[PDB]
Amino acid sequence: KTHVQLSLPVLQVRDVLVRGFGDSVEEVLSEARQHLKDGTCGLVEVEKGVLPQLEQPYVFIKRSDAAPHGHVMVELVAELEGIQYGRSGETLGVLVPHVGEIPVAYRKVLLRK
Ligand SMILES: Cc1cc2ccccc2cc1O
Repeated sequence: KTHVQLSLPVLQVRDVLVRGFGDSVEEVLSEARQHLKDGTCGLVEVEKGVLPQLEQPYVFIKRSDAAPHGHVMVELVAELEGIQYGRSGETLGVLVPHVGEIPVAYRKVLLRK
């Protein structure tokens, strides 16, 4: 299937133990997809002061369309030193590894793989 319904744990940036997916745009998009597939991916909602507390390159989920079954359709866009790889809609948040941190909510998405 081109898309997958996921419920992502929403984490507070100060709880996150592993603050990115790796060291290159291609690596972080790769790792993000593997963590999504394995159910070990979290979401941090972007506010003032969040991104400087996480590691570049960043992996964003962005709204890909204007919401089947409660799930917003999203796709992955990476960012390194102010350059984005992909073009999409509004940021829903930044993806990070999940290693058992307690979430504040769950965000239902329909993810383009
Ligand atoms: C991102 C992503 C998620 C998946 C979930 C279930 C099965 C396959 C998947 C492949 C993917 O690239």
